[PDB]
Amino acid sequence: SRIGRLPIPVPKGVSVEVAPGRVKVKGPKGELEVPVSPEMRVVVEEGVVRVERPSDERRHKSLHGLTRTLIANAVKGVSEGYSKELLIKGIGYRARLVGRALELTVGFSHPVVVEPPEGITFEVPEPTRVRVSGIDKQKVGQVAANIRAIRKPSAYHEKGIYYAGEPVRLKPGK
Amino acid sequence: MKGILGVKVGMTRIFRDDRAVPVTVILAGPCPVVQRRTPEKDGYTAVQLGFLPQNPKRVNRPLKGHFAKAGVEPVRILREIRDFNPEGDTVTVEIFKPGERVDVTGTSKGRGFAGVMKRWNFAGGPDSHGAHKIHRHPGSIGNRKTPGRVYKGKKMAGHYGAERVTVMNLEVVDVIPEENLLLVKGAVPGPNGGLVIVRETKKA
Amino acid sequence: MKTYVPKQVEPRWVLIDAEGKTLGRLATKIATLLRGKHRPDWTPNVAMGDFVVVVNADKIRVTGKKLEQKIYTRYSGYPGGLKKIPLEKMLATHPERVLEHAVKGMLPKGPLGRRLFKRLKVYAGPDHPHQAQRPEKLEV
Amino acid sequence: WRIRPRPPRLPRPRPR
Amino acid sequence: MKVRASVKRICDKCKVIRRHGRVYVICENPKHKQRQG
RNA sequence: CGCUGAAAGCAUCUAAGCGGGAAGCCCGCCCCAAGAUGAGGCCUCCCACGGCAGCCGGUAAGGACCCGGGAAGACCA
RNA sequence: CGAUGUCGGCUCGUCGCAUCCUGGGGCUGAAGAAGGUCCCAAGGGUUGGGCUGUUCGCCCAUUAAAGCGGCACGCGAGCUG
Ligand SMILES: [Mg+2]
Ligand SMILES: [Mg+2]
Ligand SMILES: [Mg+2]
Ligand SMILES: [Mg+2]
Ligand SMILES: [Mg+2]
Ligand SMILES: [Mg+2]
Ligand SMILES: [Mg+2]
Ligand SMILES: [Mg+2]
Ligand SMILES: [Mg+2]
Ligand SMILES: [Mg+2]
Ligand SMILES: [Mg+2]
Ligand SMILES: [Mg+2]
Ligand SMILES: [Mg+2]
Ligand SMILES: [Mg+2]
Ligand SMILES: [Mg+2]
Ligand SMILES: [Mg+2]
Ligand SMILES: [Mg+2]
Ligand SMILES: [Mg+2]
Ligand SMILES: [Mg+2]
Ligand SMILES: [Mg+2]
Ligand SMILES: [Mg+2]
Ligand SMILES: [Mg+2]
Ligand SMILES: [Mg+2]
Ligand SMILES: [Mg+2]
Ligand SMILES: [Mg+2]
Ligand SMILES: [Mg+2]
Ligand SMILES: [Mg+2]
Ligand SMILES: [Mg+2]
Ligand SMILES: [Mg+2]
Ligand SMILES: [Mg+2]
Ligand SMILES: [Mg+2]
Ligand SMILES: [Mg+2]
Ligand SMILES: [Mg+2]
Ligand SMILES: [Mg+2]
Ligand SMILES: [Mg+2]
Ligand SMILES: [Mg+2]
Ligand SMILES: [Mg+2]
Ligand SMILES: [Mg+2]
Ligand SMILES: [Mg+2]
Ligand SMILES: [Mg+2]
Ligand SMILES: [Mg+2]
Ligand SMILES: [Mg+2]
Ligand SMILES: [Mg+2]
Ligand SMILES: [Mg+2]
Ligand SMILES: [Mg+2]
Ligand SMILES: [Mg+2]
Ligand SMILES: [Mg+2]
Ligand SMILES: [Mg+2]
Ligand SMILES: [Mg+2]
Ligand SMILES: [Mg+2]
Ligand SMILES: [Mg+2]
Ligand SMILES: [Mg+2]
Ligand SMILES: [Mg+2]
Ligand SMILES: [Mg+2]
Ligand SMILES: [Mg+2]
Ligand SMILES: [Mg+2]
Ligand SMILES: [Mg+2]
Ligand SMILES: [Mg+2]
Ligand SMILES: [Mg+2]
Ligand SMILES: [Mg+2]
Ligand SMILES: [Mg+2]
Ligand SMILES: [Mg+2]
Ligand SMILES: [Mg+2]
Ligand SMILES: [Mg+2]
Ligand SMILES: [Mg+2]
Ligand SMILES: [Mg+2]
Ligand SMILES: [Mg+2]
Ligand SMILES: [Mg+2]
Ligand SMILES: [Mg+2]
Ligand SMILES: [Mg+2]
Ligand SMILES: [Mg+2]
Ligand SMILES: [Mg+2]
Ligand SMILES: [Mg+2]
Ligand SMILES: [Mg+2]
Ligand SMILES: [Mg+2]
Ligand SMILES: [Mg+2]
Ligand SMILES: [Mg+2]
Ligand SMILES: [Mg+2]
Ligand SMILES: [Mg+2]
Ligand SMILES: [Zn+2]
Repeated sequence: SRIGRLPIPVPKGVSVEVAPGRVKVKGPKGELEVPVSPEMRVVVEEGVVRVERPSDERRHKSLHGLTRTLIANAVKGVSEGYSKELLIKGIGYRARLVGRALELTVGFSHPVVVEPPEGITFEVPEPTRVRVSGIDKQKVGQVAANIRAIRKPSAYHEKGIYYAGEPVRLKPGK
Repeated sequence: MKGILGVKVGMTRIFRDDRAVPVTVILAGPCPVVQRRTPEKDGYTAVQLGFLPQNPKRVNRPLKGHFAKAGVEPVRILREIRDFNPEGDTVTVEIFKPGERVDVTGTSKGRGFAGVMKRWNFAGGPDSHGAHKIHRHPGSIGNRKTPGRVYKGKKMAGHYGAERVTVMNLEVVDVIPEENLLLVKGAVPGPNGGLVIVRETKKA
Repeated sequence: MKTYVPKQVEPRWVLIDAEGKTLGRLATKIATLLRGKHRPDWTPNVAMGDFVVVVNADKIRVTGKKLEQKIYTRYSGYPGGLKKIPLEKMLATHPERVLEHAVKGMLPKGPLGRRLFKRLKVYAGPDHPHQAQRPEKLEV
Repeated sequence: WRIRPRPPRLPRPRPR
Repeated sequence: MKVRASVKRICDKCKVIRRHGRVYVICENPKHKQRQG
C-alpha cells in the first residue's frame, strides 16, 4: 500500500548515477535524465535504486511515489523500451510510412503526415496498425495521443484511430 | 527589404491583355548610396539614399563635407531605406520587375483646416426642418456631469492631409529602365512632383 | 542652541548585487539608502543620500504566484487605454523597470522625491558602466 | 426606459 | 459539462476531484461530467 | 481536451513537470512620437577671437530678417 | 426652488457583458445537415422600410445577425420642438 518505498529493480547494465536534482540513466537503448525533487533522496544499492523521503507531510509523501515511478520508468525505457500501438478502423482508412514519416489517410480530403520527433521512430506493419517506439514513456505517450487525436474514435460508428485495446463503445443512431 | 526614392509624376491607364489598368508613374531611379547604417556604429541596418542632383552652390558646408566623405555630388534629398544593404553603391529602378508588389509612401495632399464632415466622414445636420446653423457641425461632443469632460482623441475639425501616407500591395506593372520609370497600378499618396518611397511589400 | 544642519557633503556611491533577493525587501533598503536616512546628519529637505548602483535586477526574485499575478498598469488618457502587463512579461522585455517601479513607490512624492529617484541607477545584467565613481559594494 | 411618463418640472422659458 | 454551484456525485462511478483550484466531477457517463461555478 | 503521475498499490490533466487550444491578449501592419527633463544615437561643419563656470563686444560654420513664390497654409509654420 | 430646462428624434459617441452574429468549446433524446442547452470570449459587426410624437411594440423585405443595458432614462451654452 505504498510506492515510494518499493525499491527499483535495476537490470544490468543500467547506469544510474545521481546528481543534485538530477538522476542520469544510461541504458542499452540510450540515456535519459530525471529531474528529481531536491527534497527527496535517491540511493544506489547493488543492482537496486531506492528513494527515501525526508518527512511524512503531504508534499513529501506526494513527491515520493512520483520521483520513484519516474526513475522507474526511465530504467524500463533505456533497457527494454516503450511502445504503443494504434489500430485504425474505417473503410477508406489506412496509414503508410514515407521514409521515416507517417501518412494517414483517415477520410479528410488531404492526407496527414506526422513527423516523429527525436527519440520516436514510427513503424507500420499492416495498413491498419501504427506503432510508436521510444525510450521516453511520456514522449511515446504524447506522440500516440498526438496521432490518435487526428481522427479520434467516433461515437456512432466504428470509425477513427483507436488506442490498442480501446473499448469500442458506441451509441444508437436511429 | 529594398527601397528607392522617387517622385510621383502623373496617372494614366494602359492596356494589358485587353484589360484597362490605371497606373501612376514614378520617376524612381537613380539613388546613390550616401551612407550605410551598421549595428557596430548605429544600432540597426539601413541605407541613406539620395535623389535629384543639387547645385553645389546651394549645398552648405556641413552638408557638403557629408556628401564628399561618400564620394557623391550634392543631391537634393537624403532618405533612408531600413533593413536594406544593396551590393552596389547606387540604386536604380531595376530592383523591381513587373509582377512584384510594393508599398508606396508619400505626403498626402494637404486639406488645411478641414471640417468635421470632410475630415471624419461625418453627416452634419439636416438642411431643412428647422435645423439651425448646424448643417456642417459635428453634434454632441460629450455626455453630462459624468464624465464631465471630453475623451482624448475625440474626432474634431482641424488640419487634414499633408501627412505621411503609405499605400500597400501595389502591383508593379512595368519598369522602364532607360528613362528610370516605375509603373504601379493604383493610387499613390500626394501630388504630382511629390517625393515618394517605393519599398517591397509587407504583405504576402 | 539650534539643531545642526550640514553643509553640502560629498555623496557616496554604493553597489548591490540584486540577484536572488526579494523584490520588496531590497526595494525598501534601496529607498532608505537613497533617502540617506542611514546618515547621522539627515536633513529632510535636501538630497543628501547615496547613489545606488544595482546589477542583476533581472535575477530578482519574488514569492507567491506573483509572476503570473502581479499586474503592472498604464493609463494613456484615451478611451480604453488601460493596459495591464504581468510581472513575467515585464521581466521579459524591460526587467529593470520592475525594481525601478518598486523603489519609486517607496520614495516620497514631490520634487526632492523624484530627484532621489534620479540618484538610483538600476541595471539588468552582471555589469554596470559606473566604474568611474567606483561604487562601494554593500551586502544588504 | 422609464415606463411611467415623466412630467416637466420647468415651463418652456418665456420672456418676463 | 454541467456548470453549477451544486456539484454532487450522481452515480456510483462519478468521481470528485479538484484540478486547477476548481471542483470537478468526472465520470465515464458524459452527462455526469460537472464543474463548479 | 490531453501526456506522463503520485498523495491514495487502483484512478486522477496536477500536487512535480510537458503538451494542444479562440475573431480574444502580446508581437507583427499603418500613423504620431526623445518636453522619453530618463531630453538618446550616428554623419558632417566651425573652433583655441579681443578686454576688466560671469560680462562686453567683433566674428566662425551656420541661422534669421526682407523678397519671388508653392496641390503648404487662417495668422504662425 | 437669489432655476440642476424637462419625453421622443438627429448628431457624436463611449463603456458594461447578463453575447444577437462572427470565433473557440463540453453535454445532447448530437446519424449527416440542422437545432437545443451550458461554458469561454466585448475584437469587429449588428440593415432598409409602413404605422404612431412616440421610447416600446406590431408589420413588410432582407440578413451573418437584426443583442440587452450604463453614461443627469449620455448628448437643448450642439440641432430639432
Ligand atoms: Mg493632373
Ligand atoms: Mg505591358
Ligand atoms: Mg517622404
Ligand atoms: Mg501637400
Ligand atoms: Mg489646401
Ligand atoms: Mg478629403
Ligand atoms: Mg474624409
Ligand atoms: Mg463624404
Ligand atoms: Mg446623414
Ligand atoms: Mg447632409
Ligand atoms: Mg440621416
Ligand atoms: Mg427656429
Ligand atoms: Mg439654416
Ligand atoms: Mg446654432
Ligand atoms: Mg453639433
Ligand atoms: Mg470627471
Ligand atoms: Mg499641416
Ligand atoms: Mg493615413
Ligand atoms: Mg490582392
Ligand atoms: Mg535629504
Ligand atoms: Mg538623500
Ligand atoms: Mg504627502
Ligand atoms: Mg429673461
Ligand atoms: Mg459547460
Ligand atoms: Mg440539483
Ligand atoms: Mg473515473
Ligand atoms: Mg484518460
Ligand atoms: Mg501508475
Ligand atoms: Mg492517465
Ligand atoms: Mg503544475
Ligand atoms: Mg502550455
Ligand atoms: Mg494533443
Ligand atoms: Mg501554444
Ligand atoms: Mg480575420
Ligand atoms: Mg516618423
Ligand atoms: Mg532631443
Ligand atoms: Mg526624433
Ligand atoms: Mg516619465
Ligand atoms: Mg531634470
Ligand atoms: Mg539630463
Ligand atoms: Mg543627457
Ligand atoms: Mg540629440
Ligand atoms: Mg540608443
Ligand atoms: Mg503662410
Ligand atoms: Mg503665402
Ligand atoms: Mg502676419
Ligand atoms: Mg513674418
Ligand atoms: Mg428647484
Ligand atoms: Mg446659483
Ligand atoms: Mg440663475
Ligand atoms: Mg444655472
Ligand atoms: Mg421616455
Ligand atoms: Mg460570460
Ligand atoms: Mg461557434
Ligand atoms: Mg457563439
Ligand atoms: Mg436525427
Ligand atoms: Mg451537426
Ligand atoms: Mg454547442
Ligand atoms: Mg464585441
Ligand atoms: Mg428597422
Ligand atoms: Mg407613405
Ligand atoms: Mg418611423
Ligand atoms: Mg415609432
Ligand atoms: Mg406602444
Ligand atoms: Mg447561423
Ligand atoms: Mg436568422
Ligand atoms: Mg441603452
Ligand atoms: Mg449605447
Ligand atoms: Mg444611474
Ligand atoms: Mg437628466
Ligand atoms: Mg436624458
Ligand atoms: Mg451638451
Ligand atoms: Mg436631453
Ligand atoms: Mg434649445
Ligand atoms: Mg432634447
Ligand atoms: Mg446642457
Ligand atoms: Mg448647460
Ligand atoms: Mg409642442
Ligand atoms: Mg412651431
Ligand atoms: Zn456518473
